[PDB]
Amino acid sequence: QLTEEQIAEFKEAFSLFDKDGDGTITTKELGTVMRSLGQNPTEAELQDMINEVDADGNGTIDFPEFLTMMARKMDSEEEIREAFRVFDKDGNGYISAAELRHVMTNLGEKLTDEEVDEMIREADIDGDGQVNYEEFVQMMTAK
Amino acid sequence: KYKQSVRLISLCQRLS
Ligand SMILES: [Ca+2]
Ligand SMILES: [Ca+2]
Ligand SMILES: [Ca+2]
Ligand SMILES: [Ca+2]
Repeated sequence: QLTEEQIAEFKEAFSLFDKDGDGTITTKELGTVMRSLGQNPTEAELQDMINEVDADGNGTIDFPEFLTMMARKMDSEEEIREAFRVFDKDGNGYISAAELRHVMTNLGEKLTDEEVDEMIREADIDGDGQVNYEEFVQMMTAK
Repeated sequence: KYKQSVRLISLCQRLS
Protein backbone atom coordinates (compact mmCIF):
# COMPACT_ATOMS: atom_id res chain seq x y z
CA GLN A 1 0.00 0.00 0.00
CA LEU A 2 2.04 2.92 -1.38
CA THR A 3 0.19 6.27 -1.45
CA GLU A 4 0.14 8.45 -4.56
CA GLU A 5 1.78 11.22 -2.47
CA GLN A 6 4.75 8.84 -1.81
CA ILE A 7 4.87 7.78 -5.43
CA ALA A 8 4.86 11.44 -6.51
CA GLU A 9 7.75 12.20 -4.15
CA PHE A 10 9.70 9.23 -5.64
CA LYS A 11 8.91 10.47 -9.17
CA GLU A 12 9.98 14.03 -8.34
CA ALA A 13 13.27 12.70 -6.90
CA PHE A 14 13.91 10.47 -9.91
CA SER A 15 13.19 13.47 -12.24
CA LEU A 16 15.78 15.67 -10.53
CA PHE A 17 18.38 13.30 -11.94
CA ASP A 18 16.67 12.01 -15.07
CA LYS A 19 16.96 15.37 -16.84
CA ASP A 20 16.08 13.94 -20.22
CA GLY A 21 12.95 12.07 -18.99
CA ASP A 22 14.11 8.84 -20.65
CA GLY A 23 13.56 6.79 -17.45
CA THR A 24 17.28 5.96 -16.91
CA ILE A 25 19.80 7.83 -14.79
CA THR A 26 23.28 7.96 -16.22
CA THR A 27 26.66 9.02 -14.74
CA LYS A 28 26.29 12.20 -16.85
CA GLU A 29 22.95 13.00 -15.21
CA LEU A 30 24.06 12.08 -11.70
CA GLY A 31 27.11 14.28 -12.19
CA THR A 32 25.09 17.20 -13.60
CA VAL A 33 23.01 17.33 -10.41
CA MET A 34 26.00 16.97 -8.10
CA ARG A 35 28.08 19.69 -9.88
CA SER A 36 25.18 22.20 -9.82
CA LEU A 37 25.16 21.56 -6.06
CA GLY A 38 28.86 22.43 -5.89
CA GLN A 39 30.27 18.88 -5.64
CA ASN A 40 32.87 17.48 -8.03
CA PRO A 41 32.60 13.68 -8.19
CA THR A 42 34.70 11.89 -10.78
CA GLU A 43 33.22 9.70 -13.48
CA ALA A 44 34.55 6.61 -11.65
CA GLU A 45 33.03 7.64 -8.32
CA LEU A 46 29.65 8.23 -10.05
CA GLN A 47 29.88 4.84 -11.72
CA ASP A 48 30.61 3.18 -8.32
CA MET A 49 27.36 4.81 -6.96
CA ILE A 50 25.41 3.29 -9.79
CA ASN A 51 27.06 -0.15 -9.49
CA GLU A 52 25.90 -0.39 -5.86
CA VAL A 53 22.25 -0.45 -6.92
CA ASP A 54 22.55 -1.68 -10.53
CA ALA A 55 20.65 -4.97 -10.18
CA ASP A 56 20.53 -5.75 -13.89
CA GLY A 57 24.16 -4.88 -14.60
CA ASN A 58 23.34 -2.49 -17.50
CA GLY A 59 25.41 0.34 -16.03
CA THR A 60 22.59 2.87 -15.44
CA ILE A 61 19.88 3.41 -12.74
CA ASP A 62 16.22 2.68 -13.59
CA PHE A 63 13.25 3.48 -11.38
CA PRO A 64 13.17 0.47 -8.99
CA GLU A 65 17.01 0.66 -8.70
CA PHE A 66 16.57 4.30 -7.70
CA LEU A 67 14.05 3.32 -5.06
CA THR A 68 16.73 0.96 -3.79
CA MET A 69 19.32 3.81 -3.59
CA MET A 70 16.87 5.92 -1.61
CA ALA A 71 16.15 3.05 0.83
CA ARG A 72 19.83 2.68 1.38
CA LYS A 73 21.04 6.22 1.28
CA MET A 74 18.24 7.83 3.29
CA ASP A 75 22.74 11.14 12.55
CA SER A 76 19.33 12.89 12.28
CA GLU A 77 20.78 16.05 13.83
CA GLU A 78 24.06 16.38 11.86
CA GLU A 79 22.21 15.65 8.60
CA ILE A 80 19.51 18.35 9.18
CA ARG A 81 22.20 20.91 10.20
CA GLU A 82 24.40 20.20 7.09
CA ALA A 83 21.35 20.75 4.89
CA PHE A 84 20.50 23.97 6.71
CA ARG A 85 24.03 25.21 5.98
CA VAL A 86 23.44 24.70 2.22
CA PHE A 87 20.19 26.75 2.33
CA ASP A 88 21.47 29.42 4.72
CA LYS A 89 24.31 30.39 2.39
CA ASP A 90 25.32 33.56 4.20
CA GLY A 91 25.20 31.84 7.61
CA ASN A 92 22.95 34.29 9.46
CA GLY A 93 20.90 31.67 9.98
CA TYR A 94 17.65 32.64 8.43
CA ILE A 95 16.91 31.17 5.01
CA SER A 96 15.82 34.12 2.89
CA ALA A 97 13.62 33.95 -0.14
CA ALA A 98 16.66 34.72 -2.31
CA GLU A 99 18.69 31.90 -0.65
CA LEU A 100 15.83 29.45 -1.18
CA ARG A 101 15.50 30.45 -4.83
CA HIS A 102 19.28 29.82 -5.33
CA VAL A 103 19.02 26.28 -3.93
CA MET A 104 15.85 25.63 -5.97
CA THR A 105 17.52 26.84 -9.16
CA ASN A 106 20.41 24.39 -8.54
CA LEU A 107 17.68 21.76 -8.22
CA GLY A 108 16.61 22.60 -11.80
CA GLU A 109 13.52 24.40 -10.58
CA LYS A 110 12.89 27.86 -12.05
CA LEU A 111 10.57 29.56 -9.57
CA THR A 112 8.86 32.95 -9.40
CA ASP A 113 8.36 35.01 -6.19
CA GLU A 114 4.87 33.66 -5.48
CA GLU A 115 5.56 29.89 -5.03
CA VAL A 116 8.89 30.74 -3.35
CA ASP A 117 6.65 32.41 -0.78
CA GLU A 118 4.35 29.34 -0.85
CA MET A 119 7.35 27.14 -0.13
CA ILE A 120 8.31 29.40 2.75
CA ARG A 121 4.76 29.19 4.21
CA GLU A 122 5.38 25.44 4.89
CA ALA A 123 8.03 26.19 7.48
CA ASP A 124 7.64 29.86 8.52
CA ILE A 125 6.06 29.88 12.04
CA ASP A 126 6.40 33.57 12.81
CA GLY A 127 5.60 34.97 9.38
CA ASP A 128 8.86 36.93 8.96
CA GLY A 129 9.15 35.44 5.41
CA GLN A 130 12.20 33.45 6.35
CA VAL A 131 13.05 30.02 7.71
CA ASN A 132 15.24 29.91 10.79
CA TYR A 133 16.90 26.80 12.18
CA GLU A 134 14.12 25.82 14.66
CA GLU A 135 11.47 26.23 11.92
CA PHE A 136 13.69 24.14 9.60
CA VAL A 137 13.81 21.27 12.15
CA GLN A 138 10.04 21.42 12.58
CA MET A 139 9.43 21.26 8.88
CA MET A 140 11.67 18.18 8.51
CA THR A 141 10.02 16.26 11.39
CA ALA A 142 6.34 17.06 10.70
CA LYS A 143 3.67 14.93 8.95
CA LYS B 1 8.03 21.05 -1.96
CA TYR B 2 10.21 22.57 0.79
CA LYS B 3 10.63 19.45 2.93
CA GLN B 4 11.11 17.34 -0.28
CA SER B 5 13.80 19.73 -1.48
CA VAL B 6 15.76 19.45 1.73
CA ARG B 7 15.69 15.65 1.37
CA LEU B 8 17.09 15.95 -2.17
CA ILE B 9 20.01 18.07 -0.90
CA SER B 10 20.63 15.54 1.88
CA LEU B 11 20.57 12.68 -0.67
CA CYS B 12 23.37 14.21 -2.76
CA GLN B 13 25.30 15.10 0.35
CA ARG B 14 25.15 11.42 1.38
CA LEU B 15 26.23 10.30 -2.11
CA SER B 16 29.44 12.40 -1.87
CA1 LIG C 1 18.10 9.97 -18.44
CA1 LIG D 1 20.35 -0.84 -14.18
CA1 LIG E 1 20.67 33.58 5.38
CA1 LIG F 1 10.25 32.47 10.11
